[PDB]
Amino acid sequence: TRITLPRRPAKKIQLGKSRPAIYHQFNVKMELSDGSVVIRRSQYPKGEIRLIQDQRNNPLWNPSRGSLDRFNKRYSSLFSTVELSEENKKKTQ
Amino acid sequence: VYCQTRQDPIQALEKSLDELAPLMMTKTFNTGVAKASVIPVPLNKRQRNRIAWNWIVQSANQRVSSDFAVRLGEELTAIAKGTSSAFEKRDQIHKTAIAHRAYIQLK
Amino acid sequence: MGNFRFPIKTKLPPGFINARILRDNFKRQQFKENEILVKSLKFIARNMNLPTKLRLEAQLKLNALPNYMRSTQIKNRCVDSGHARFVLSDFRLCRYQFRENALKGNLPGVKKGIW
Amino acid sequence: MNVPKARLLKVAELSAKIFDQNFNPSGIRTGSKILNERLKGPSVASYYGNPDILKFRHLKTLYPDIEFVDLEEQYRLSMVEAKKRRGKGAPKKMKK
Amino acid sequence: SRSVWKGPNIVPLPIREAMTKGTPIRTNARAATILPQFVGLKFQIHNGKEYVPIEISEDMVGHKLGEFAPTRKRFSYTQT
RNA sequence: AAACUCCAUAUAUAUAAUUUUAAUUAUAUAUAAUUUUAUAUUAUUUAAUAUAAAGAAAGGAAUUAAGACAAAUCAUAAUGAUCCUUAUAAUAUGGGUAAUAGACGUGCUAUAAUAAAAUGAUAAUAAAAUUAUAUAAAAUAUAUUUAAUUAUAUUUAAUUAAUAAUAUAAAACAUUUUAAUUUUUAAUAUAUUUUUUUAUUAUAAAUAUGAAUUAUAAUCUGAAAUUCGAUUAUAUGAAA
Ligand SMILES: [Mg+2]
Ligand SMILES: [Mg+2]
Ligand SMILES: [Mg+2]
Ligand SMILES: [Mg+2]
Ligand SMILES: [Mg+2]
Ligand SMILES: [Mg+2]
Ligand SMILES: [Mg+2]
Ligand SMILES: [Mg+2]
Ligand SMILES: [Mg+2]
Ligand SMILES: [Mg+2]
Ligand SMILES: [Mg+2]
Ligand SMILES: [Mg+2]
Ligand SMILES: [Mg+2]
Ligand SMILES: [Mg+2]
Ligand SMILES: [Mg+2]
Ligand SMILES: [Mg+2]
Ligand SMILES: [Mg+2]
Repeated sequence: TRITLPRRPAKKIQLGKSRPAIYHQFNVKMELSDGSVVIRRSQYPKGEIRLIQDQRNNPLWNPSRGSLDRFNKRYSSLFSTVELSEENKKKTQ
Repeated sequence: VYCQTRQDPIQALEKSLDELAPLMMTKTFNTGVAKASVIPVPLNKRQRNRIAWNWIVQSANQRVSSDFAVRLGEELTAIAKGTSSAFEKRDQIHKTAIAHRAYIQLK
Repeated sequence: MGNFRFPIKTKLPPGFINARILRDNFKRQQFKENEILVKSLKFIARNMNLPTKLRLEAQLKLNALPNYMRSTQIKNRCVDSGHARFVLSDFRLCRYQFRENALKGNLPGVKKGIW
Repeated sequence: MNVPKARLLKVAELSAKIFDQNFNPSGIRTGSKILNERLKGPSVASYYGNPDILKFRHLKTLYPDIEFVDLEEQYRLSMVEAKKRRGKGAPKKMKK
Repeated sequence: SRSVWKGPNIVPLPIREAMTKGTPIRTNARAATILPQFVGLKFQIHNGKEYVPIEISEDMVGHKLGEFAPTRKRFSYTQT
């Protein structure tokens, strides 16, 4: 019933001979939303990443400073504010 | 058929039908709620040739080609030359008719 | 209101009156009244050439038009009875009712289909 | 179609000018089919009949001399009277 | 209006007041196309019986309001 | 019951200035048959079989009695009794009638070669019926480099009709193709099977069947297509 990987005999690490797990890590450049680059060590092999949604473009982190897209595309000739004002009578609710 | 064996094809077919068509059939009956006593019954010309044709068709359907017309023609030529399981079936029918000699009513 | 079912005082049709019939008739009258206007509004709406704001306004107006302005809302009732199934247009009658009339001789010519 | 296109278009435009019919070479939705449709309203309105038809009420107006009897109405009245008599009349309507 | 030309299916609503002050819009339309002008407005769309509260995300922009208020109850069988 | 009746048939007459033409027609009025006659062969003057000569002469529809089934209908409609009368009567907005475990009828499409698909413009061959709450021709544009086909859009020519349109009927028939099928292909030669033959090499249980199911894009009707409509395209390609 319980899904498992059944253990083999464990390998005896002798006292003193235990070595620390130094994983393989690359120096990875993260360019944030704006052009601020930051180096971070990372295990996945990718020298450069550029981020779209970060703290540097989120309103919470700087208060002082594709269905919708599809809709925009195929109702473009009409150009859809003035339109809101036209189609917003607040009597019926 | 004609191309394979150069002699009137219609006549040859008619001959084949005559050969193959079993002259009588052991028709089954209920027989007043008892043993189903079979009787030899004579056949109309059409019935005789109808029996023959179905067998001919069956034997043609065992031949190779895509076109049925070709298969049919090959079968007809074979029958003209003198080789079929249809003949064997006819013989068997005749043997079965021969058993039940006096089961015929009017005699 | 109290004095009438619908907004506008329309006449009752002659002969067989029914609630459904009454409802239909009124609707038909309102359609007849406001046919040209509706057409004009539709035209204004479905126009690539005209200003978009105007077409939007026309569309809104069309949307806001009542139940009784709609052509699609009209349903051919039987006139003798008040049924709305198998209503033949050539004599505004229901199936059974038509047959009854036909056999009597009310539809002048209609007669048994003998071939 | 060996004959040129532009010439044919010009001819078509000329023909359109001659008659009243419009000339739409681009093939854009003009809205012509909305208006040009014959309006069917009066015929639709005339479905149930002529509402001004003579009734029993009028048969008193036209011929006061003849004391007519509407039979169905009289029957209905008699039924109502019978209902009243045997305690099966309509309950009095609420006003509020 | 489905066809790309002549769309979308626009209906009158109390939109601007909802935008100013968070008052949900009780729609009995169900055939009004959602627009970009109301994403993040609270709608209360009719279900036949009871009005259904929905907050319109940016994924809903193409669809009708009635598509998010499911009218029939989820079918089951009484295993007797 | 049969017969008179209608449709259809054959013939005759009438009418149609044979551009509303289809006279090879349409429609009024007749006549015509529930066919007749004779020679024979069986059974008793007749009746069935056969043969012959005379004829266009052969069908379908409507009509389904009395009684019964307390058969069906108070949801075509009406009426008796009974019940409701601020509600069981009346109007609007939305939803439902299209819900889905199993089951039951009717159909449709299928499971490929006596059977499916492409194509066929001096356009192979019909009938019946509809078009003032309309029928929509030609032609242009897009899907689509030619164009045709099919589908939409553009715009209404003609006719409210033996005159124009719906509408070049379709199977048929003919060439081509067709996996399962190394029962084929293509490289060489080969030749009096040349849209083909032979030789030697390589070509290793749902398809080039079916069209359910779904994704996206468009179009149509309508004021409105989410529940819940119809097309077209590009994919998807269950079961059988
Ligand atoms: Mg009779
Ligand atoms: Mg002629
Ligand atoms: Mg009877
Ligand atoms: Mg009963
Ligand atoms: Mg009964
Ligand atoms: Mg009653
Ligand atoms: Mg009633
Ligand atoms: Mg009520
Ligand atoms: Mg139903
Ligand atoms: Mg049935
Ligand atoms: Mg097939
Ligand atoms: Mg055309
Ligand atoms: Mg014509
Ligand atoms: Mg053709
Ligand atoms: Mg299978
Ligand atoms: Mg297929
Ligand atoms: Mg197919």
